[PDB]
Amino acid sequence: MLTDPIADMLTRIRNATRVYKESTDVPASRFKEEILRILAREGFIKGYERVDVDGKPYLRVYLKYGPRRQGPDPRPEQVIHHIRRISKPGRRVYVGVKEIPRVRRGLGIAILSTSKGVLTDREARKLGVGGELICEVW
Amino acid sequence: VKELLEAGVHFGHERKRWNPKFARYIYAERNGIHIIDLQKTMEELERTFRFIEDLAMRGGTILFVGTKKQAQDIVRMEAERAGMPYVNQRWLGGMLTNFKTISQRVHRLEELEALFASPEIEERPKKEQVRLKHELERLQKYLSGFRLLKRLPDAIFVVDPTKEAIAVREARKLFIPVIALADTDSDPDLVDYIIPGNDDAIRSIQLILSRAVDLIIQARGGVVEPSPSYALVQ
Amino acid sequence: DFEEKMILIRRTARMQAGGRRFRFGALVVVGDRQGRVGLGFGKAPEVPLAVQKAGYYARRNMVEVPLQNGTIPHEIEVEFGASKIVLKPAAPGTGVIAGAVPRAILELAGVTDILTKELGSRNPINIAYATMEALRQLRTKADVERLRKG
Amino acid sequence: GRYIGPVCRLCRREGVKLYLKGERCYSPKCAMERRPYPPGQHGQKRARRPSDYAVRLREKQKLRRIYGISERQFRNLFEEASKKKGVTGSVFLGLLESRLDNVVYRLGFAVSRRQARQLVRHGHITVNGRRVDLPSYRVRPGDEIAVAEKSRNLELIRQNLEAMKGRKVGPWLSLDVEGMKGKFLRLPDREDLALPVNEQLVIEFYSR
RNA sequence: CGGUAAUACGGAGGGCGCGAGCGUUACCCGGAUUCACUGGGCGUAAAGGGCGUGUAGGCGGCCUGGGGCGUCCCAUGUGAAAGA
RNA sequence: AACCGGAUUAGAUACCCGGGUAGUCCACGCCCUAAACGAUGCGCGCUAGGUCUCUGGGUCUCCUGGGGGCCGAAGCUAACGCGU
Ligand SMILES: [Mg+2]
Ligand SMILES: [Mg+2]
Ligand SMILES: [Mg+2]
Ligand SMILES: [Mg+2]
Ligand SMILES: [Mg+2]
Ligand SMILES: [Mg+2]
Ligand SMILES: [Mg+2]
Ligand SMILES: [Mg+2]
Ligand SMILES: [Mg+2]
Ligand SMILES: [Mg+2]
Ligand SMILES: [Mg+2]
Ligand SMILES: [Mg+2]
Ligand SMILES: [Mg+2]
Ligand SMILES: [Mg+2]
Ligand SMILES: [Mg+2]
Ligand SMILES: [Mg+2]
Ligand SMILES: [Mg+2]
Ligand SMILES: [Mg+2]
Ligand SMILES: [Mg+2]
Ligand SMILES: [Mg+2]
Ligand SMILES: [Mg+2]
Ligand SMILES: [Mg+2]
Ligand SMILES: [Mg+2]
Ligand SMILES: [Mg+2]
Ligand SMILES: [Mg+2]
Ligand SMILES: [Mg+2]
Ligand SMILES: [Mg+2]
Ligand SMILES: [Mg+2]
Ligand SMILES: [Mg+2]
Ligand SMILES: [Mg+2]
Ligand SMILES: [Mg+2]
Ligand SMILES: [Mg+2]
Ligand SMILES: [Mg+2]
Ligand SMILES: [Mg+2]
Ligand SMILES: [Mg+2]
Ligand SMILES: [Mg+2]
Ligand SMILES: [Mg+2]
Ligand SMILES: [Mg+2]
Ligand SMILES: [Mg+2]
Ligand SMILES: [Mg+2]
Ligand SMILES: [Mg+2]
Ligand SMILES: [Mg+2]
Ligand SMILES: [Mg+2]
Ligand SMILES: [Mg+2]
Ligand SMILES: [Mg+2]
Ligand SMILES: [Mg+2]
Ligand SMILES: [Mg+2]
Ligand SMILES: [Zn+2]
Repeated sequence: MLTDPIADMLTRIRNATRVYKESTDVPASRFKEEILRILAREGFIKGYERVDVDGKPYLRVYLKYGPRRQGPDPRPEQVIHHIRRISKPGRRVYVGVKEIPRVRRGLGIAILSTSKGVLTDREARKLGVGGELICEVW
Repeated sequence: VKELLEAGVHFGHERKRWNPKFARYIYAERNGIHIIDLQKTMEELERTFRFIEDLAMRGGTILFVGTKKQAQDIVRMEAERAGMPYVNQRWLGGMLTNFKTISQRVHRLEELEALFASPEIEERPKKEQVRLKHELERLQKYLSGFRLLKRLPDAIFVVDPTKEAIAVREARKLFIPVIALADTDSDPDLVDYIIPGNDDAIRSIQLILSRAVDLIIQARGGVVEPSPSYALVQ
Repeated sequence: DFEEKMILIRRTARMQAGGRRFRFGALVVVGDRQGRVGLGFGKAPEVPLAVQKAGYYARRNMVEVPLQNGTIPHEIEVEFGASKIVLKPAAPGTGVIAGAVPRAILELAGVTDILTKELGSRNPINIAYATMEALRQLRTKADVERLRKG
Repeated sequence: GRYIGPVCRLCRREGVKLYLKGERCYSPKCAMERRPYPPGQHGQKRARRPSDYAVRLREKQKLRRIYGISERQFRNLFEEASKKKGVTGSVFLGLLESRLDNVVYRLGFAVSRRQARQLVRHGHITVNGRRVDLPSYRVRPGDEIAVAEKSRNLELIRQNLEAMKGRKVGPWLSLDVEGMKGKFLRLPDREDLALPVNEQLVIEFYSR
């Protein structure tokens, strides 16, 4: 069985971008969907859309990358330089609203899951709530 | 300055030694050979020749580099048809990064030529006469096209970025843009402006380079007759 | 225009019949204190020539450092081999709190306030290399904005 | 008990003129005139490229010796600046500048730091009407630093003030020359000090 | 370091560092990301159990609904004085 | 193996040669070690290819599963190397 679907999705994306794949499919789950909504909304991916692979529902994540570069290693700079699962099973991480970090001195995001929905660290701070620290993206 | 029906020559190459990164330019596998997508080629050809005309009518130098036994004489003639320097016999380690040092060898070439046009050739002993004889011979073997490079080229044209990758490494490193004729065995990521097609098969190389030089001279307004290289087809 | 400061010089003897025969290694930083640094490592049979080569290589291989008020846009770690370098921005009135090696590099970058830790292997060469790559990876709010614009 | 001994030798060991001698650090006898090399037998020898530690050490000494202070009070003042709000670098300087002996020197009451220290020690200094004999007394802004009228008739005070006529004073200070008054208007800024000292190097000497 | 030129021993001249103190021993934390929660590892450096089956425990795919135990928020009482 | 001889050798408590008991084999019961090695725990998911091979299936230049090999993308590693 898949042990942690979210780490699996984070990683599907990580690997996918490391070889500069146009898209990548991840098994559909509402919570995953709500994550991809934050990635999209924050400009980390081009977007996502629901799809059916051999009858089973998935999410096509369309990733984005920077400009093709100069002399050797023309490979573009990454948009998602770093994706890390934080609160995994068997070691859970919940933060109060004053425990919510500042990711990359501002330039990254910390996806929280709050009782008021899946927020970024900014969204969840200005909403005045904390919750489970899902992952760093930056 | 274009072509459409050139599907009559250049369809595909390289049965199954492909670079997977070339997959974006492949049409299908017909009779166990990779056939290159025809329309894709002309797309990359527009984007490549645009850069060519721009760089040409600006006045830039282009290094034409090809060592394939298929492309030797073609590179020679088409590079002479333009005012561009070429590399024909062997691409030497450092021709770009050691360009100073390699340039010193062209100074020796010119020096021995000018001492061979002077009456002093027989002023020196018979044995040194044979020695310097050999020096001029091989110098004029390797640097016959590299001769006229005064500074580092503003562009590079290669006919197999796989076999000539030692050059592309140096053009990359010094940030010189790289134009390439690359078939299915090549890594397209390293080529800045690519023309996908057979690196082998003289028939198509003569077309591609002839048209390219034509566009070159058309940028500067020196309109030229058909290329003398068509008689190298047979 | 260009200020250079030297990191280390070493003896690096090599063996041969009859005895040893040594090269000389020189690590040199070159910076303008304006956000441009460069690192070069030369080898030569005499100390000075090796230092020369190191400076010449330092002017190649240059790095544009995005200073924000004499400090850094964001904190980064970088692993070079077994050497990890940790850079963290510092409010003014802090100084360069760094090892000998990254102190030299950061100073010639123009960084006047930064917090630093060397970790893992503390090798000077890898610690330098790791500092440089760390600086190559800095990104401005402008740069991130223009990366996620689309 | 502060450093007491030959001073124009530290002028040399620092490499910069130290005006602790007061006058004669101006007349070409300072021994920084025609003897800029440090003291000792090996002074005229070629000095080795100092260590990174050596640099911050000589900078801290260069400042410490300038104000004429033990290491103890020096470091306690520094840690005070490290705790206080604001730039540690300039806060420290404002604090050293706030020493009553240093103010006395700075107000031109004394030729030198040391002389200012003795003048304070012997109670010749008034602060807001009160005698204060501690060279370490922290002057606040708005404090009137006067001369005890007991000593106003003394020839050393009239001697120095005589040369203070028309001499200009620091932008954070002001003095009345006849009534031998003076006032600490505000703390000096970095730019208010000409101190040939890099503060960052000192801060960086205490990070270790 | 010292087995004949010792900046390492002993003295002297000189210099550096602190200064009514200055060094030494002991002990505690630090450097030590060297017990690694933050923050380490196990092919050859120390480290994969000789192999399996399986008990306890750990961990758990997609949808919906109840609850609200963990989780998060608000108010409130408490958190003595000193110390900070 | 041990042991009895013959040689070799400075010696020969050995390598070499002639013998030879346990044991090596069977039954049943003990013993529980090992360079018991991939010096690499198990399960799942993701990440270029090319080539040799064992064995299924297919509309059988080939496509598609499951094993066993060799090169090698991205990446990892101190390096050697690892690399569906
Ligand atoms: Mg050659
Ligand atoms: Mg080919
Ligand atoms: Mg012919
Ligand atoms: Mg790494
Ligand atoms: Mg490591
Ligand atoms: Mg270590
Ligand atoms: Mg930048
Ligand atoms: Mg402060
Ligand atoms: Mg003022
Ligand atoms: Mg500290
Ligand atoms: Mg003697
Ligand atoms: Mg002696
Ligand atoms: Mg000796
Ligand atoms: Mg001695
Ligand atoms: Mg000693
Ligand atoms: Mg001695
Ligand atoms: Mg002495
Ligand atoms: Mg005391
Ligand atoms: Mg004591
Ligand atoms: Mg300890
Ligand atoms: Mg610890
Ligand atoms: Mg230990
Ligand atoms: Mg220990
Ligand atoms: Mg360890
Ligand atoms: Mg071993
Ligand atoms: Mg081991
Ligand atoms: Mg095992
Ligand atoms: Mg073991
Ligand atoms: Mg669940
Ligand atoms: Mg359960
Ligand atoms: Mg529910
Ligand atoms: Mg509850
Ligand atoms: Mg409370
Ligand atoms: Mg209290
Ligand atoms: Mg025997
Ligand atoms: Mg015998
Ligand atoms: Mg023997
Ligand atoms: Mg075995
Ligand atoms: Mg493991
Ligand atoms: Mg099982
Ligand atoms: Mg295989
Ligand atoms: Mg079959
Ligand atoms: Mg098996
Ligand atoms: Mg297989
Ligand atoms: Mg690699
Ligand atoms: Mg391998
Ligand atoms: Mg797979
Ligand atoms: Zn003086």
